Amino acid sequence: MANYTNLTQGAKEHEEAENITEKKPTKTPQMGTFMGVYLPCLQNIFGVILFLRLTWVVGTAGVLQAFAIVLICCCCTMLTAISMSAIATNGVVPAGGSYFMISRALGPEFGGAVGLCFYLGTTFAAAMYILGAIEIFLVYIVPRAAIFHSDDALKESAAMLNNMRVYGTAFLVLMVLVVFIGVRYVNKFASLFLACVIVSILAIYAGAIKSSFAPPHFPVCMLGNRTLSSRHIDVCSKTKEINNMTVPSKLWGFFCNSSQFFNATCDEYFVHNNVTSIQGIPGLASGIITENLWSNYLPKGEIIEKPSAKSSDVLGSLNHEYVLVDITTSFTLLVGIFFPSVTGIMAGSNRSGDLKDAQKSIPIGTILAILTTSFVYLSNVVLFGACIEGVVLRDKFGDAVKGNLVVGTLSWPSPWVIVIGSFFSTCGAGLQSLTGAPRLLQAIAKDNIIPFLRVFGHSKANGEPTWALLLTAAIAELGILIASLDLVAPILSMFFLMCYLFVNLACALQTLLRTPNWRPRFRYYHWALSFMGMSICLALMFISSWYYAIVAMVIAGMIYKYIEYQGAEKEWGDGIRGLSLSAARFALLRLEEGPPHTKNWRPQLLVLLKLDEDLHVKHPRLLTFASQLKAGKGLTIVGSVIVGNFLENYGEALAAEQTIKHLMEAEKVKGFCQLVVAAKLREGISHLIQSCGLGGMKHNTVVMGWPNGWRQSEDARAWKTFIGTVRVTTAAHLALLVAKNISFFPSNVEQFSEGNIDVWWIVHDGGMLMLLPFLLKQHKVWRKCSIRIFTVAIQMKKDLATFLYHLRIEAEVEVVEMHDSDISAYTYERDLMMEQRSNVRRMHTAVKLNEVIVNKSHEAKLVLLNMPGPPRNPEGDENYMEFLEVLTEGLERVLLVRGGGSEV
Amino acid sequence: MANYTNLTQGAKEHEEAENITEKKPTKTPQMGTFMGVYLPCLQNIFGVILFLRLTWVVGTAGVLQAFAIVLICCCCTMLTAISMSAIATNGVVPAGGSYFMISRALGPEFGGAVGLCFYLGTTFAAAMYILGAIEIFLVYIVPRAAIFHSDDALKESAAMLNNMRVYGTAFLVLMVLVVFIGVRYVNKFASLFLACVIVSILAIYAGAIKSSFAPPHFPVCMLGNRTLSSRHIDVCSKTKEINNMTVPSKLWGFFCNSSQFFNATCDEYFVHNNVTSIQGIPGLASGIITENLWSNYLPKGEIIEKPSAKSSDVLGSLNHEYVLVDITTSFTLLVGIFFPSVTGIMAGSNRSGDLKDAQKSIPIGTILAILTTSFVYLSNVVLFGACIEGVVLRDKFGDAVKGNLVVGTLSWPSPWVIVIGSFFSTCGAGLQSLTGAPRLLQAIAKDNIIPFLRVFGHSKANGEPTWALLLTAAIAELGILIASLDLVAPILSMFFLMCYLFVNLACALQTLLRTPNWRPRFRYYHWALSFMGMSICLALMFISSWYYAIVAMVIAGMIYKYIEYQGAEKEWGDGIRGLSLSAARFALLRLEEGPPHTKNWRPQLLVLLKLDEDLHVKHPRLLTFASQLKAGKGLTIVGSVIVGNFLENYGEALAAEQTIKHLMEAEKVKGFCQLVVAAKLREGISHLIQSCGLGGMKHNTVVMGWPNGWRQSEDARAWKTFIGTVRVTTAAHLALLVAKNISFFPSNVEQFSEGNIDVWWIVHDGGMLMLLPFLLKQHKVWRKCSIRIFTVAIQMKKDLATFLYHLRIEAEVEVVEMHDSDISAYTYERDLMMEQRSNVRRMHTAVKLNEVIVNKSHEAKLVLLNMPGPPRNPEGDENYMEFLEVLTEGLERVLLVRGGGSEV
Ligand SMILES: *[C@@H]1O[C@H](CO)[C@@H](O[C@@H]2O[C@H](CO)[C@@H](O[C@@H]3O[C@H](CO)[C@@H](O)[C@H](O)[C@@H]3O)[C@H](O)[C@H]2NC(C)=O)[C@H](O)[C@H]1NC(C)=O
Ligand SMILES: *[C@@H]1O[C@H](CO)[C@@H](O[C@@H]2O[C@H](CO)[C@@H](O[C@@H]3O[C@H](CO)[C@@H](O)[C@H](O)[C@@H]3O)[C@H](O)[C@H]2NC(C)=O)[C@H](O)[C@H]1NC(C)=O
Ligand SMILES: *[C@@H]1O[C@H](CO)[C@@H](O)[C@H](O)[C@H]1NC(C)=O
Ligand SMILES: *[C@@H]1O[C@H](CO)[C@@H](O)[C@H](O)[C@H]1NC(C)=O
Repeated sequence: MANYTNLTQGAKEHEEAENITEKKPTKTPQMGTFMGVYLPCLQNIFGVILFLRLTWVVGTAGVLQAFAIVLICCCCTMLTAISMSAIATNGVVPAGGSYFMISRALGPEFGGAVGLCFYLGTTFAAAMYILGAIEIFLVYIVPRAAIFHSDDALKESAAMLNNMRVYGTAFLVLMVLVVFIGVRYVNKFASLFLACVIVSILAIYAGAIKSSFAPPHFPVCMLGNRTLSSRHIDVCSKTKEINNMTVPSKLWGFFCNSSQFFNATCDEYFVHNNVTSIQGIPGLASGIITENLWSNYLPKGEIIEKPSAKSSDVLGSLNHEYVLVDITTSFTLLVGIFFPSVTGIMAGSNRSGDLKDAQKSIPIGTILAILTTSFVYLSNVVLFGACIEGVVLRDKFGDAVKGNLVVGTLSWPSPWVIVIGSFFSTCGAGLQSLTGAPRLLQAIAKDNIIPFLRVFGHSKANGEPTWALLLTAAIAELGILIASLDLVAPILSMFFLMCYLFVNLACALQTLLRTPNWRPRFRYYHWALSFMGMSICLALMFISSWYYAIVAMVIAGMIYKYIEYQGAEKEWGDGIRGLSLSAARFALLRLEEGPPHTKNWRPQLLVLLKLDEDLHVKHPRLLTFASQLKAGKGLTIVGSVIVGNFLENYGEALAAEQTIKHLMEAEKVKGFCQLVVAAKLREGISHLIQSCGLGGMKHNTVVMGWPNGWRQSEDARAWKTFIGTVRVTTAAHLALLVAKNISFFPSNVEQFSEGNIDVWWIVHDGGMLMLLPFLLKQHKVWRKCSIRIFTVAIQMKKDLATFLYHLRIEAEVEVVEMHDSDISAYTYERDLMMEQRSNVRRMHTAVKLNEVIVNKSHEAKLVLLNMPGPPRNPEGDENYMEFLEVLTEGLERVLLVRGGGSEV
Repeated sequence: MANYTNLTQGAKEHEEAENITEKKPTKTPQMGTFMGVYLPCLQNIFGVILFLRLTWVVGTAGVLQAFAIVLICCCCTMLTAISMSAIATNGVVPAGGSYFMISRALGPEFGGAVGLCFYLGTTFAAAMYILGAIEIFLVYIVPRAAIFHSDDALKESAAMLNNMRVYGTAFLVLMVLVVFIGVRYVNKFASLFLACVIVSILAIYAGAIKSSFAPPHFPVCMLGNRTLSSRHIDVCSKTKEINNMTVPSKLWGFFCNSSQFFNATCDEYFVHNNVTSIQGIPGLASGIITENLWSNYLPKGEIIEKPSAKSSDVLGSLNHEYVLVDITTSFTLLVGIFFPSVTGIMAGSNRSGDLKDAQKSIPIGTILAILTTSFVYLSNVVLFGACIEGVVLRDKFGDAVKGNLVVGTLSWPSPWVIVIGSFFSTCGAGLQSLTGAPRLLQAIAKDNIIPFLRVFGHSKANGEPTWALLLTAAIAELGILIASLDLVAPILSMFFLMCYLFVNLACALQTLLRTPNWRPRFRYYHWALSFMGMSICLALMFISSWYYAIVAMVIAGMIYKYIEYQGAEKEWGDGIRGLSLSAARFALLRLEEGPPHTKNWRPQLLVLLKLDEDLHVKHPRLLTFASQLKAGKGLTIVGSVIVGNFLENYGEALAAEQTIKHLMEAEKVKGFCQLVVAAKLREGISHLIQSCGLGGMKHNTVVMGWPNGWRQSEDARAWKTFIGTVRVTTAAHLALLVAKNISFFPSNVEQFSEGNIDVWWIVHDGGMLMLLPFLLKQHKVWRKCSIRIFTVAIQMKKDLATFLYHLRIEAEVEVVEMHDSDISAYTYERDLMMEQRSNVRRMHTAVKLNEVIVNKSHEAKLVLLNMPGPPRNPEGDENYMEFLEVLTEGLERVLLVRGGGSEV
C-alpha cells in the first residue's frame, strides 16, 4: 500500500527543509529507490511518442535506422543520467526538485540557465501532450465530433488543424483549471496514470507474442502496389455482389464516377491492376521483418507503395483514396520527432526531498529507469518491424486499417486498450507538465537569480504558483497554435537537449578545472562520459534544426551571462567592476584547493622599492629591471614601507601609492602596489615580504636593491637592515634577487648591441641561477647578448646540461677548477644543508673569487652570482657584508641570487 | 613613379623593426594611405569570383536577391573593417602584417586563433585561385588541350574534373616553385596584376555603357523556350541551305539521327517548336532587367528555359545540346560561392610597416577600399541584370554564347580582354596567397604561441619560410583535389568568416569588459558595430554550411584554449594551476583601471583573529559570524598576528596558518588566510589592516573581537591595543565591526526560532547599520528573526525609509525622542564631521543610553549599535573604553559598528 506521486518539488519543499533545520512528519514520506526514482522516472519517460509515432517511425525509417535513432537518443539520455548522478552524489542533495540539486552543484548561473531551458521544455511538453490527447481523441476515438467538418480534399487537412487548435485550446484551459484547483488529485492519480502506461506496454508485448501463432485479422485493401484507405470501403473487391447480382463495389465509386458500371469510365490504374486483401499483421514468424528493414523517406503527398505485390505501370489516376505520406520525412526529422520520448530523466530527481538515501537511490534509480525505457523502445522497434506490414507502419493516422491505432492492432485484448491507455497517459503527462513547469518557474523566481521573473515568485496560500502558471499556459497556447505533434516535437526536443547539454558541460568543466566542492562520489563517473554525452546531443540539437539550436544556445548564453552579471552586482555592488571581482575571487579560490608546488618554478617578483625622505622612489631601476625580468607577464607586487605612524601619514601613503603606480606604468610594469606605513622600516619590510599577495597569488622571489654607501653612512641600520631582509627571505623560503649598482641597469628604451650575461653557477641553487638569464634574454633589451656559465663546482651537472639543452637557447658552460678553501663559505653552507636534510679565511678566499671572476667576466653586461647564506650569529653581519662587497668589487652590474627554496 | 607591393609583412619585418629599436632606409618605403592601404586592399578584394561567377550569380539569383547577397557580404566585411580599424588606431601599430596588429591588440590567444583561421583561409584561397586560373585556361582559352578527352555525355563532366585535378596540381607545383624562387618578382609585378584587374573592370563598365546604343552581336540559338548550346552549331536554323539546296542543319543532326532528312525521325520537341536567334546582349535600354529580376534556382540537370519565347508543350526529347544547370543552386549556396570576393580586408593592413601614419591610413584606406569594391559589385549586379539575357547569365561555363566568358561579352574591345585579364589576375592572386599563407604561418610559429608549429618557424637565408610553404602547398593540394570553385568557395569563405567573427568578437568583448590598454581612438567605432558584424557573419557562416561552421568554431576554440594553456604553462610554470593564476591576475588588472568606488557598498571582511600563546584561535566565533555575515559569497580575508621574531617562528607561522585554514573550512568560511609574524601585536595588526588583499581585492571592513576582561588584566596593553586598531581602521577609512560577547554568537549548525535584530540607528553612518541585518537575515541562522530599528535621531530619514522599502524585507522603525545631552558624544562627533566637510558627562549620558537601550532591547538576539569615534587625545582612551563598556552593559550580543567611510 502506497500513495506516491511523480511530480516535482519546488520552493515549497526546499523552504520546508530549510525551516526544519531547527522528524516524524518527514519520516513517513521517505521512499525507497524503486518507488522514489525508478517509477517517477519511468512514468515520465514513457510519453505519447512511443504510441502515436513509434510505429510510424519504425515504418518510415526501417528497423535498422529506427534502431539507430532510438540508440542515439538513449545514449544522450544515458550519458546525461551518468552526469546527473555525478551531480546527485556530490554534496548534500537539497530537498527541492532536480533544479535545486543542479543549482547547488553547478552554481546559480548554470542553475538558472538549465532551469529556464528545462522549463521551456516542460511547457512545450504540456503543449505536445495536449496535442497528442486531442489527436488521439479526435482521430481515433471520436472522429465524427469536430469543430470543422472535412471540406473538399485540399482543405480537409487544414480543417483538421483548425479542429486541433480549437480543441487543444479548450483542453489546455481545462488542464490549467485542473492544476490550479485540485493538484492533490493529480498527485493521487499519478499512480493510475503509470498503471495505464504499463498496462498499455504489456498489452503491446502480449500482442506481439500472440502474433506468433495467432495474429489478428486486420487486412488492408491494396490496389496493386498502391495502398488504399479503408475508412469508407467495405470489401477489398472490385465488385461487391448484392442480392445475387455482381454490382460494383464502393471502391468502384471512388475510382469511377458511374457507380453503376453502365459503360463505366474507370481510370487507368484501376482498370489495369487488382485490389487485394493483404494481411496487415502477419505472424511474428511470418518473416516480414526482412521486408521492412529499409528506409522509405517518401516526400510529402507521395502514395505509399508496398514493394512486394504485383503492379501495372500506367500512371496518372490520382485519387483521394490513395493513402499519402503526410509529412516530408527524413532522418533528421525522425530523430526530432522521437526525442521527446526519452526526455524526463530529470524527473528521476524530482522527488529528492522524500528519499532515504538520495546519493544512492538517484543514480541507480535513474540509470535503471533509462535502461528499462531504452529496452522497451529498442525492443518495440524490432517488434513493430517484425509484426506489422511495411505499409501499415507508414500510415501516420491509422488509415488503411479501418481507422485504428497502428500499434493498437498489436495488443492482446483489442486496440481499444491501447487507444484509451494512450489518451489517459497523454492527458496525465499534460497535467504533470503543467504542474512541473510552474513549480520550476516559481523556484527560479524565488531564488532571485533573475530579477524580472520576480513577478512569478508569487504563490498561492498553499505555495502553488498563481502567476507562473498563467505564463506557462500562455506559452503552451503558443505551442498548441502549431497544432501538430510533428512540429512541436522538434522545439520541445531542442529545449530539453539544451538542458541536457548544459548539465553535461557543467560537469565536464567542473571536473577538469578542479572546481571547489566538486567531489563526484560515483563509482563510474568520468568526465569523458559527460563530455561524450554533451557532444552526442549537441550533435543531436544541431541535426534536428541548425537554426533552432543556435537560437536555444544564444538564449541560454544570454540567460547565463545575465545571471552572472546580476550575481556580481548583488554581491560586490557593481556590475562590471563586480564581475571582474568575482572572476578574480573564483580563480583564487579554485587556486587554493590544489597542490601547493608547481612542476616548474617561475619567479613571481616582490620588488622592494625604497622610499626616501621625500617619498620618492630611490631606485626606479628596480622597476625597470623587474619589467625586463618578467617581460610584462606574470605577477609583480611592488611593495614599499613609509617610516612613520599610520594615524597621520594616510595622505602621504595615498600620494606615494599614486607615485609608485605612475612609475610602474612608466616602466611598463604590469602589477600591483602595496604600501605599509610602519614604525620601523625593517619590520615593515619583514611584514611585506611575508604578507604580500592574496593566498595562492603569493610571490616567491624578493627583489631588493643593494644598500649602496653602507660604510660611508655613520648609521649602521642601513647595512644591518639589508641583512635582516636577507634572513627574512631565506627563512620564508623565498628566492632572493639582490641587485647591485642598480643605477647602471639598462632602461626599457635602450638596448645592448653585444654582451655576455655571465651566470656564475656555484655548488648549489643552480635552478634559479640558470633560469634567470633566459628570462632576461627573452626581453628586447637583453636580447642581443650571449650567456656564459662559469661553473666552479656530477649528476647535478649532467642534469643541468640536459636542462640547458631543453631550454634550446645557446649557452656555453666553462668549468674552472678552484681550491676548496677558496670556496669554503659555499662548501660550508652546502655541508650545513646536507647535514640538515673564519672571517679572515672568508675574506682571503673572497679575494681569490674576485681574481677569477674579474679575470673572466670583468667586461660582462650582467654578472649573476650565487650567494652564501647569512651568518648564524648576527654579530658577523659586518663581516658578511664585507665579504659580499669584496666578492662583488669591480663588476659593473651584479645580480646576487639566493635560491633558498625547492626551485626546479 | 613607384615600386610598391600588395603582399604581407611577416616575421622578417617585425624583427627588423624590433632590432631597429636602437632611419634613412625606412623612410624611403614610407607610403601614403592611398598606395599603402587603398590599393593593396583593392587589389586583394577583387578576386576571380567577380568574373567567373558574378554573372552566374546574378542570373541564377535575380537582381534583387543578388543585390541582397552582395549587400550582406559587404556588410559583414564593412563592420569587420570598422572593428579592424578600431584595432589599428589602438596603441602603436607593429611593423608586421595584420596578424601582428591583431595579436598585440587582442592578446596572443585571439592572435593565434585568428592567425590560423585566416591562414587556412589564405591556403584554400590559393587553391580556389589556382582552380580558377585552370578553369579559365581550360574552358575558355584552350578547350582543345585537356588531359582527359570527353567521356560519353554524362561522364564528360567527370573528365573535366580530372582535367582540373591534374592541371591544377601541375599549376600549384609551378606556383610553389615561383614563390620559392623569386618572390621579388611577385612584388615587382603586383602592380601589373592590379593593372589587369582595373583594366578588366573598366572594360566591363565600358561594355555596359556601349551596350546602350550599340550592343554586341552575341546571339543565342534557342529552341522554343529551351536554350541550346552553340559550341558545335553554326546556324540557328533548322535547315542550313547549302549550294542552293535546303540541306538540314547540324542541329537537325543533334536532334534527329538521320542527318539527311530522308524521312527523318525527329523527336517531339524538335518537330513542334522553332529554333530562334535571341539577341544575347540586348541594349542597356532594352529593358530586360524587368525580365531577369527574379530567382531561378533550378536544380541539377534541369534545362535552362527563357520564360519569354513561345513553346509547345510536348516533352520527353532529352538531348545533349540542352544547356543544363550544372549545380543545384540555392540562396545559401550562392552566398557561399560569392563570399570569397569580399575577403581580403586584412590585406589593407598587410603593409603596415611601410606606412607614415598607420592609425590614420589604415582605417580610412580600408573602409574606402571596401566601399569601392562594394560599389563595383553592387553596380555590376545591376548592370548584368540589365544588359545580359536572363538565360546567358545562368550559363556557368559560357555555353550558348559560342563558348565565351559571360561577362566577357560585356566589354568595349572584346571578351578577350576580360578572359585574359581574369586569368592573369587569378594566377596573380594565387601567387599572392602562396606568399601570404606561409609568411603568416612562420609568424605564428616564430611567436612560439603554439609549440608544435615550431618546425615551421624555420626560415630561408633571407627569412622566407622553407617548411611553412610546403605545408601550405599540401593543404592547397588537398583543396585542388576538390576541383570545383563552387565547392572550394564555401570552405574558404568559412575560414575567412571565422577570422572575421573572431576579429569582431574580440573587439566587442574588450570594449565591454574594459580590458586594459583597449583605447580605440576612432571617431566612429562603437562596440555595437563590431557586435553587429559578428552577428551578421556568424549568421553567414551558419547559413553557408551548418556543419562546416561548427567544425571551424571547434577548431578555433581548441586552438584558442590550447594557446591559453601554453601561455599559462609558459609564464606561471604549471598548466591548470597557472591557468587559474592567469585568470586571477587578469581579473585583478582589469579591476584596477576602473572607478575606485562602487555604486553600492557591500562589506568585504577582514576578520582579525587573535592567536593565544598556544597559537590557537582565541575566538572561532569570529569566523562563524563572518561566515554568517558574508553567507559564503564575497571576500573574507582572515588575518592574524603571531607575536615574536619571524626569523625563528616560520614553522609556527606555517602551523598556525594550517590551523586557521582548517578552522575556516570547518566554519564554512570561503576566503584566504594571511599571517604576519610581528615584533609588536599592535603594529602587526596595523599592518594587516592596511595591507591585506591584492590591489582591487581590498577589504573595506575590519571585523574585530572585543577585548574581554580588559579591566581584570593588569596589563593595559590589551585594552589600549583595541583602541589603537579602532583608530587605524577609522584613519584608513574602512568600516569597523566590533563584536562583543562573541563567545555567545550562534554557531553555523544551530538556529534561532524567533528573535529581533535590534539595529540602533543613531545620527549618522546609517548605511552600514541598515545594510548589516539584512545580510545577516539572508543566512539560515538569522533567517527566522525580525528586525527593529530604534532610531534616536529628516531628509536622510526619508531616504532611509525609501532604501528600506527597496530592500523589500520587513522591518519596523521606531523613533525614540532623546535629549541632546544624552547623545552629546554623537552630536559632538557629527558636528566635527560637518565642520570638517566632558568624561563625566559622557558617562552620565551613556547610562541614559543604557536605560533606553535595555528597556527596549534587553531580550534581543543581536543588538547592532553605532559607535562614537575614539578621542583625539590618546589620554582619554580609558574613558572611551569605559564609555563603550557601560553603553553595552547588559546586552547579550552586541555588534558595535562604525562606518567611517563613504558607505552607500
Ligand atoms: C509500384 O508500382 C509502380 C508502377 O509501376 C512503380 O512505378 C515504377 O516503378 C519502377 C520500378 O520498377 C520505377 O523505375 C523504373 O525502373 C525500370 C527498370 O528497368 C526502368 O526501366 C524505368 O525507366 C524506371 O527507371 C519507375 O520510375 C516507377 N514509375 C513509373 C512511372 O514507371 C513503383 O516503383 C512501384 N513501387 C515500388 C516501391 O517499387
Ligand atoms: C518552357 O516551355 C515548357 C513547355 O510547355 C513549359 O513546360 C510546362 O509549363 C507549364 C507552364 O505554362 C507548367 O505548368 C502548367 O501550367 C498549366 C497552366 O494552366 C497547367 O494547366 C498545367 O497543369 C501545369 O501546371 C508545366 O508544369 C510545364 N511542364 C509540362 C510538362 O507541361 C515550361 O514551364 C516553360 N518554361 C517556363 C519558365 O515557363
Ligand atoms: C490481376 O488479376 C488477374 C486474375 O486474378 C491476373 O491474371 C492478373 O495478372 C492480375 N494483375 C496483376 C498486375 O497482378
Ligand atoms: C513556329 O514557327 C511557325 C512559322 O514561323 C509559327 O506559325 C508557329 O506558331 C511557331 N511555333 C511556335 C511554338 O512559336
